[PDB]
Amino acid sequence: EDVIKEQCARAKVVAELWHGFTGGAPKAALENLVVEFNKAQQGRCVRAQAAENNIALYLEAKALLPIESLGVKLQGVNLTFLNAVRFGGVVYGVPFNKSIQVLYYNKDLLKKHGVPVPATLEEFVAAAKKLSRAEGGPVYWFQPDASTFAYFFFNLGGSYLKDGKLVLNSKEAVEALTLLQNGVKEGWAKPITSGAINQNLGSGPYAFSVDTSAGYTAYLRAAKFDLGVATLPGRTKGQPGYGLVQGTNLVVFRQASKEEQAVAKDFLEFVLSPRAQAVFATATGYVPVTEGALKDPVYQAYAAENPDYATIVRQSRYAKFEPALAEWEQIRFDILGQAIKEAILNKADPKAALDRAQKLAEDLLSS
Repeated sequence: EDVIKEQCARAKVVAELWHGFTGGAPKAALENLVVEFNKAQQGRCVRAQAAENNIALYLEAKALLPIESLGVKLQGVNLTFLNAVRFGGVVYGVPFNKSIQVLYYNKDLLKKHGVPVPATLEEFVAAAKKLSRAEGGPVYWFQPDASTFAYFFFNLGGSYLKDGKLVLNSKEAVEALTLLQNGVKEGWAKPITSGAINQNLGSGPYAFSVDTSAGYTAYLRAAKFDLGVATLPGRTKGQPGYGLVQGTNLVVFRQASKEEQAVAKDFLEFVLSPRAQAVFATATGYVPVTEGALKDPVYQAYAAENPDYATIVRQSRYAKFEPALAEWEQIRFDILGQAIKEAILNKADPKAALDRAQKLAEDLLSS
């Protein structure tokens, strides 16, 4: 970083790239890339700066440059990972896959009672019931939050937008939240209200959670049992269910010069190269965003030794993004997340809770 400093003082063309990385291995692994690139490019540097907010907020101004207009070729990119940085058909950022929803499970407890890993939503609910009765407590653990909702919503056929408008109270939403509530009422679903699911392990019998791929090593550390990772149960049986994918992006403000744009283009192409993607992913547990990364021997070798990581990557292909609206962080936490809490912990009627949520969301979005 002080190495990025040395490199940008000496340089005459400086391109500013804005990212949403906080700290830890991800920020380190990005800086690493900046350093490597700068060392190949004497006279011009990249400066990686942490952005304050998300891409919908910056795009409401039109504060960002279109990636492809810098001259960046996005062939080899898995296009499904651009869903959230695509606005009116134009790509405004190069994404990173911070996490994928996966099925964490207890291998020893499923074996103990002869229960196959569920491949469908209906086999999952049946497995939850059977193992709950067997162990005398609810074995499907869940945070009552928009992330757990998303999994059930997406795999009962739900979509957040209908003809461009946000709908929190569709029949798919009611059906999802009703499924979770009945899980609690029937003794198979355990709400986790204090700390991460992995911070609650050991308090009683656990069989499964749907939770972020980012929690992998924390699930490993806390599991006093053989930990499994599988793809998400879906409605039909020959493919994984949809999982929430969440993103950190790299973007560039529309002010930058031609010279700066040539540097940013070379940098973003570097970041998208197979070995850059493979080194970043192996260093961080992130999922690469290119098809080329998956054929890079550094990815291939890491995947070969880390079958739980190969499973996280297989899930990544069956990914949905949350809506790309400036207000979405607020709706997800203060409005949708509240209706979910209300239905799950205070026995609110699922329909009446999501109807109140819709009204509050329509109110916030029309201001």
